[PDB]
Amino acid sequence: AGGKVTSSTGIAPKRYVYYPGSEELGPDEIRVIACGTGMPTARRAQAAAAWVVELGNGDKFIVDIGSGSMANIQSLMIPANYLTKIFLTHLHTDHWGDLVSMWAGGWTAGRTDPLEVWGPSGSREDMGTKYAVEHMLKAYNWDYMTRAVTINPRPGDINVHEFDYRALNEVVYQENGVTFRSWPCIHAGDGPVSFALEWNGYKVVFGGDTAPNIWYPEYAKGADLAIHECWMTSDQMMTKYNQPAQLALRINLDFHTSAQSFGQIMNMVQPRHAVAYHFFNDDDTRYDIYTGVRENYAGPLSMATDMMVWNITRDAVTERMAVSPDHAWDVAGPSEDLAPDRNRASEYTQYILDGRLNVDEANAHWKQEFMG
Amino acid sequence: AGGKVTSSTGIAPKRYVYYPGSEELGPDEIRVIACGTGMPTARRAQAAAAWVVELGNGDKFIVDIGSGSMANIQSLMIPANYLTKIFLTHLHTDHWGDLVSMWAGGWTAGRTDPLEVWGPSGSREDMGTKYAVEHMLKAYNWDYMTRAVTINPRPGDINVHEFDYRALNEVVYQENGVTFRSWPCIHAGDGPVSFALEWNGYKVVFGGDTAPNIWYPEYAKGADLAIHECWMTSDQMMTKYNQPAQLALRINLDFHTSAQSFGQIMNMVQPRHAVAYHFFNDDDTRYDIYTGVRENYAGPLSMATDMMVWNITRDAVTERMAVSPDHAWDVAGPSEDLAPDRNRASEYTQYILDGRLNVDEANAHWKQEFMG
Amino acid sequence: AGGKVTSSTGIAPKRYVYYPGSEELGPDEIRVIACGTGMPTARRAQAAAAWVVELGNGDKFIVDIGSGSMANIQSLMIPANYLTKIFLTHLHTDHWGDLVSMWAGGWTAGRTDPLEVWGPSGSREDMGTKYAVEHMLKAYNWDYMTRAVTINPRPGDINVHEFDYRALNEVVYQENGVTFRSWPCIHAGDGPVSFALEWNGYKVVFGGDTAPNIWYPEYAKGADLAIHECWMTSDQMMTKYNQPAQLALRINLDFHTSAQSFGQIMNMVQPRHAVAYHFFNDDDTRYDIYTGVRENYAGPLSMATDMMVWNITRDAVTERMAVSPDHAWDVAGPSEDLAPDRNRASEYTQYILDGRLNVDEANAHWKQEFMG
Amino acid sequence: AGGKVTSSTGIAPKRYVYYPGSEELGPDEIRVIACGTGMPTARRAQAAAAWVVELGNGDKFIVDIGSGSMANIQSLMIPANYLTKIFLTHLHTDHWGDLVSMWAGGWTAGRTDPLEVWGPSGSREDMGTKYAVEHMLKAYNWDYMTRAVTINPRPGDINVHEFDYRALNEVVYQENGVTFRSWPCIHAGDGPVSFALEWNGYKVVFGGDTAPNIWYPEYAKGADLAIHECWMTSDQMMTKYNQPAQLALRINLDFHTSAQSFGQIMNMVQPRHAVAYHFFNDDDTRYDIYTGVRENYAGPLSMATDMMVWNITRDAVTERMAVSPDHAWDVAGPSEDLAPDRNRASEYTQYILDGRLNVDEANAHWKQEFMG
Ligand SMILES: [Zn+2]
Ligand SMILES: [Zn+2]
Ligand SMILES: [Zn+2]
Ligand SMILES: [Zn+2]
Ligand SMILES: [Zn+2]
Ligand SMILES: [Zn+2]
Ligand SMILES: [Zn+2]
Ligand SMILES: [Zn+2]
Repeated sequence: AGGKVTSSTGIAPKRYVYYPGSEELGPDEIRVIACGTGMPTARRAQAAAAWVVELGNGDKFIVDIGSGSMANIQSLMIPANYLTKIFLTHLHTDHWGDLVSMWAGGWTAGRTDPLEVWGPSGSREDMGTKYAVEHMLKAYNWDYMTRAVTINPRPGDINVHEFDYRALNEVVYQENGVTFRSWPCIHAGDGPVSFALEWNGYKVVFGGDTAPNIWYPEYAKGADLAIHECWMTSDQMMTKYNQPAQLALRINLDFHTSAQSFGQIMNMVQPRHAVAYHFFNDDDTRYDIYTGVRENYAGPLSMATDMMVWNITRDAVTERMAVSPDHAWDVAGPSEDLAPDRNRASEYTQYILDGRLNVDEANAHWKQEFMG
Repeated sequence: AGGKVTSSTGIAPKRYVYYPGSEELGPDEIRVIACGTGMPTARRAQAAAAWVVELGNGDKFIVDIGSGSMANIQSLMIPANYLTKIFLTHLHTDHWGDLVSMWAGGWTAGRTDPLEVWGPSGSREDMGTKYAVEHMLKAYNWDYMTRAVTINPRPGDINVHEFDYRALNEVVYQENGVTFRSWPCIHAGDGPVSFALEWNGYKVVFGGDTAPNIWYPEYAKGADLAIHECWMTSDQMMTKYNQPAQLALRINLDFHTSAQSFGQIMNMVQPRHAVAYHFFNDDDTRYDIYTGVRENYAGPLSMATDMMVWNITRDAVTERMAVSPDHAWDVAGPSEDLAPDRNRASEYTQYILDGRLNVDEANAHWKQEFMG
Repeated sequence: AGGKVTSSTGIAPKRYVYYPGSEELGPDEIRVIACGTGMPTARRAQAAAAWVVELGNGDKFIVDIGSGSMANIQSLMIPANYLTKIFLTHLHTDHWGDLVSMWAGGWTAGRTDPLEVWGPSGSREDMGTKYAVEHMLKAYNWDYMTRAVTINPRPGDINVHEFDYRALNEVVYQENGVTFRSWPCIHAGDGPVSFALEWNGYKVVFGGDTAPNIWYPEYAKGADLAIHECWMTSDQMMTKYNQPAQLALRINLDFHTSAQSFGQIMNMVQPRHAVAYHFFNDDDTRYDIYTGVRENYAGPLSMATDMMVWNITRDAVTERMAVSPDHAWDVAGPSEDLAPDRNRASEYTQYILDGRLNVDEANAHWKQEFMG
Repeated sequence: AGGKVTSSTGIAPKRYVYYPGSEELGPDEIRVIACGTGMPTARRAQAAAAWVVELGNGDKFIVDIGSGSMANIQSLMIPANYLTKIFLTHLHTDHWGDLVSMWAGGWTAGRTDPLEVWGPSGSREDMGTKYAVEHMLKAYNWDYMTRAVTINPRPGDINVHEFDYRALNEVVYQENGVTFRSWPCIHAGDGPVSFALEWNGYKVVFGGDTAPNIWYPEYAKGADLAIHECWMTSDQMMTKYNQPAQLALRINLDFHTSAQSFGQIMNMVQPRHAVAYHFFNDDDTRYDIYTGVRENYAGPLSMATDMMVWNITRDAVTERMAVSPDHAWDVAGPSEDLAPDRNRASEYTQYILDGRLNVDEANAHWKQEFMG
């Protein structure tokens, strides 16, 4: 498997696994990493929905950042300054729960710029992305204020770009040769969208969540990589959640995209490569889902799980697994020492600072060796 | 290792690892599980701070619920309706980041009662837990409002019990023979606290985060199990965070509790068993932290990592690892049907319902087979 | 998932994963665990072929014990004295490589009876199981003779029960109402067999390795659980091994059982449950293998991987995953202390015993403390 | 942690983990990977003893190849033809049990040259390495003869270089500017040795197994990397194996090298870096073993577990963890395939070949697609 090894002390070429941080990205290349593929029910094997897109022109994007996904993002060895642009398909916790963790961790770990967040509006102000992030920053005000005591607050801001969720395939970002368009999803209530990323002859579609709709098959047509929700079977709903049959059947027809519907949809789209996600990917669930899909779609398919990676180039769309460090660490970026705002008042009161314990004797031994 | 097997077809007794869901809790026993032991930097091997406490009277509490920790809590096979009470030591993201995932996950998992959260005030209103949780719920208003259309909203409520952070070892909870007391910490800014849980002659101490203070040594004294922050060494601050020598030194003295400070503290406390946490627990980090602690403390010690478990009985405090499913699922509890509230408006507009794709043909096959 | 929980302090019933050592085996129940499902190419995800069968009457058997598999066998928390009976399908390293690990490990771990091995003859004496194990014992004579100085040697014996590979579904083992039968396979050269285990109205078939043959579909018929070789695709041979097309084609026709052949076979057998094994079970291999089977077989199917388990009862054959300790330990059983032999010459010469370094000083401190 | 990233599309330099196959080895550099660190008791966390050594001149050696270690060796993406030279410290199953898996899997992984094995004599012919390997090859006669019909059998050979176990520090290998020296161990019976590898001004010492001896501290002096056995504490012997105190005490004096003896030895040796191995490296064992080493030795130390890696340079010896694929595959080398000799007997009878099942129909469909 992998490229032929030509040499005893050299590097193995075209490796059968993707080791994050080991492979340069070609100027006509895209890398997409599934940093979460699961559900609002949490699990070590699957973080909630998250995707990292890396373009050969050096731009990077996170599309969705659900609960748990930061552990996988952080295993990528990408500096925090290269991941400042996040697109949200919808405001479910399994699609933006870890925004706070990228916000606070990336700032404790030297992001110098503010985060930038694109997400949809709702039917009214309290149902949209601008309200959502504004209240998230208030929810975390203690964190924000205490950390801004010692770190310039500028990376602590979130610049929100809200767009009309009703818009049919309209441009929502246009920068440095890169476009995103959105269209609507049919999912729990008005607001949710899917995205298409256009750059340099490629199209990458992030379906978010939806029941099957008329918009996706139209605006996703001919994508290099087409991502779409694909649900657990009605039999699995009966077995895993003890649903009675009526309600089990309806989940796969009214509320979600069935495996058989996902097949219908990607048959219409004819992408280079289709990606099914948002099911629990276990030894007793996956096979009936892949069969549901094969009933109607025959093209190349990935059955997504965490740390699956796609390399998009002119000749091929290639699926591999990323082999990344469980014991992850922050990895430094180029950026320069950004200064705290020393007008910032302390958030301690003297009542608390009065309780400091004297540990001089306990610490003298290691201090003296370390200062030596 | 473990209890001796007595029969071919029987159960292996006193198993050398804890398999969650497989062991009865006796009436004079406590089980504590580390569901997060790490940092604001995410990694698959260590979720951020979270502790599950189970008492032999049937009460269960969560103390802290940091980013990523829900994946570990969910692997315990405890119905979400048994984990409704949550204690927060402070409002850093690595201590309450997964409250949202508990709130949303727990409600798709059929929690039927509101969450109940105890945490500290701050030095003004927008720095305490009541303000934080109230704005967390607004931040997720789309999630809340769309979910309540389909699921009775009573479980989607959060009753916050905000207590005075300034109070010195006061009761913040007292029910069914169980007491929680709080005292302050010194950490980033006013608000953070440590807890002591008292029940049936046991005392369990959850230190949260702090620089060394005069209160913990006094109010944790004699604990069966005492947990306290234990920082990565100043050499590791240089190696890993390429810090200059000066700021590397000050981290372990001013901002955080060094391993040597932790040993001094636990030497003052004389617990049956001390627990060091909140450091990256790796092959090249753990041993110098251990050595620092042993400079000043000789008693029983656990170097925390995720899914470590302590069983506290009259005769012993035992450390084990928990071996739990990575492919976790919600497990059902005994509660029942909440009679959904009819008085909730749909959050769809006709404009979005009009987009539904006809998928009758694609689904007819599985659909007619299933309806057997 | 799993049984409904009834009690805060109780055990979760009918758990959705199998924790080895945690479940009582009923009198009319069988448990089968895949302790290896892989190839002669090694890999942490998949040990080479091995199966553990546990019967409700207390009897346990290993069928195949390939390289790597003892790590999975050891995770089951089953005392060494309960696993003294081993059946080999054939004499490839990936089917008996860890026999020597069981022999040596289970003797240093208080096995007190000799191992018992059943395996096939070959066309001549040096091509059968008796010859193979006789020479395995000679290969490890240093390990044998040195161990026998300090441990009673009786359990270091291996009693081989060689049976006629040519026989057509004839008994090779009969004891305590348990029968094994053998029939031939077509695999590299004369010798390899498949087994059926009969007990208490159950039939479990262990296919071993073969190209498709007329015997398996006839003699496996109606099995409760039927295991058979199922090969990676001819396309996968070109991608993964760089086979030129024509050789890749013959591999799934002449030498191995194709996924499509596997499905024909199981269509003829009509087992209550089929098991495909002995392919690399990866995110980019498994789905086309499963499609292959489903071209011709529609019944219950497991795509085996390591630590998969089947529970066989009158009502159901259930597939689960086993969640087992990675940091495994031997667990003691109810045997009795066996007496060493003093008619045993030391394997040391004075030349070596004279090399001992005095270490009394370095060991003084711990030594004094331990003796109180 | 690790080196500073300088571009979005480029390669993370001096990575904090070692990804096998991702890094150039320099002309004055050595890489050592622990491919097994455990015991005769099997465990997924720890294969039995094995070491891979990659020299900057491009030579590679395996020192010990214990049960289970080939899963770790195969994760290094090194062509089988580069790993033909194997040194054994002694003939316990946990130091050479996976030789048969290197012999058989390596040969089908592509090795074209014989294996070459160096190991000690014993006190008589039947206690030596030559006898051991000649009888291992007879044990796998069925595998060898059946495989050799389909191949040139040249790679199936194993040439043994047996050397006297009694020799003090004498050359047993001297080739291409690499030297190995052996000297004796005190372990179970006459015969075990330790090795030193010298190349290009560096020295690496593989202790194997021993009770403490006068030869290791003399001939290992000044090593860049010194590896020695270091046993679990006597309290751990009582807790984990239920040894009575007296027997537990002696295990760490008479039979094995205690943690404290290990520290004295490494104190005497003064290596650039010491490695302790051959203990169960668990959350509840490793801290008491480390402390034992630290009573007597305070130089750089590694507490081995599996897939620990050392890079040796002039200016440093860096410990890292390797992050390698669990779903490993063979990787092809330059070595080109050879001409057989149309002259070996088939091992099939027509009795067996007449049992082939006609699967033409079930396979015709995929067969057609493939023949494009
Ligand atoms: Zn959603
Ligand atoms: Zn979702
Ligand atoms: Zn904090
Ligand atoms: Zn914290
Ligand atoms: Zn075979
Ligand atoms: Zn095989
Ligand atoms: Zn040994
Ligand atoms: Zn050994």
